Amino acid sequence: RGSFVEMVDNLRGKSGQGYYVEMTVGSPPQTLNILVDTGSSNFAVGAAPHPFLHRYYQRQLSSTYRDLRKGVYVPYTQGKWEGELGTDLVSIPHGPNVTVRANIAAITESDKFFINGSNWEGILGLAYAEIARPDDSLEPFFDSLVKQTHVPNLFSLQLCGAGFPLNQSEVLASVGGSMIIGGIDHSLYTGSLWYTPIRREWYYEVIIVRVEINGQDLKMDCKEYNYDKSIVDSGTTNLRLPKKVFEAAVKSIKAASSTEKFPDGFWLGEQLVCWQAGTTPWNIFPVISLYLMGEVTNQSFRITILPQQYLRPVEDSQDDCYKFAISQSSTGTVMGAVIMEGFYVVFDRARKRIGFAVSACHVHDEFRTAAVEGPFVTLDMEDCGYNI
Ligand SMILES: CN1C(N)=N[C@](C)(c2cc(NC(=O)c3ccc(F)cn3)ccc2F)CS1(=O)=O
Repeated sequence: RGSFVEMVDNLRGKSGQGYYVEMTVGSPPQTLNILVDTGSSNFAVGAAPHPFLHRYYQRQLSSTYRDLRKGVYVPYTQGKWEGELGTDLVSIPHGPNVTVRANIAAITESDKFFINGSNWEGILGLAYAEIARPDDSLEPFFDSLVKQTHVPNLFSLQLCGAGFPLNQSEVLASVGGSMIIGGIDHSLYTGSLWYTPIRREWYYEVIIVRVEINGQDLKMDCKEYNYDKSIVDSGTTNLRLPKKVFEAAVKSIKAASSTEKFPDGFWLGEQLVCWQAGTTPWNIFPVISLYLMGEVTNQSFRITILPQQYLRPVEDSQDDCYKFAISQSSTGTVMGAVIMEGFYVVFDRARKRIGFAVSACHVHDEFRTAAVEGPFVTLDMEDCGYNI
């Protein structure tokens, strides 16, 4: 049974541009669409006109706005934002029926931060205070929500990829998934939930202990899979792998799919590949299994994804086109939105663990499905974690 009907289907979006939830800020409430981001810890909202924003937070119109008299500059590789810190009353209309006083970074200037046509105006960083900007004294939203209300210290995400391109109108009219705040909705997954420990509370850090491509062991020292960390990040599109792991994985995926040759640009995630309508040869592409440390000593479990997760549908014609959604990283493994689309993911902060189950909305075919299976006996799993 599904016990969180009020929160089911409260997300919209897609892997290319992000999944967002409606929120309100200020008095009277100002509605904004906000990116759900498990890879950052600031609640940061557009607060000044921008060519890609149709609306923004207007602090002068909120009677409950409190100015913290402090600026913040946040540069990323992917862009940058500058803002002004304050607090205000915040609600999630399709969430728990509560209003909390939370920190808000009011974005006044930005570079390559906002995405044209994404339909979101801010980011909800759901990770821990350690990585909050400017520092860990800026309490993240979820910490405020738990402290001020009786909402349990857990949230869960079901990101739903359509399996085909959605145009501007369809992506606005379509349900993109669910963010269950304070619980688990059992209608969103099939099979069992398997849990991996949160290694440390900063990002949602986990430990990968084995990687297979179509059941063939990638056979690298497991420290390589987590060099320099492995995280679960709804604010990244792709599955991102450390350089050496990416090189080994692409070699293995090319070998498994060798009956068709794809240009170098496809494997670089830059160029699309197209097939005649309905003829995508899913079967030539391998499944990918990531084994994660279990909660029991010397036990692991695996999550298996299909090419329907790691090939991202894009518009070209009536052809079915895709981009390869696995890419190289110099900051560790990132299990991004395309991986999360295969699973219902439970961020059980209270028990310092992350749960995975097969998603009721994952894209598959009649021959293969995504999977979450276990247990497997795995020794010296702590050695897979990277230090320094
Ligand atoms: C990886 N990153 C992350 N998790 N959060 C940040 C806040 C971020 C995320 C986005 N996310 C996105 O734009 C996005 C796009 C498609 C998706 F499926 C998910 N997220 C945009 C700006 C930004 F600063 C910083 S980042 O280092 O870039």
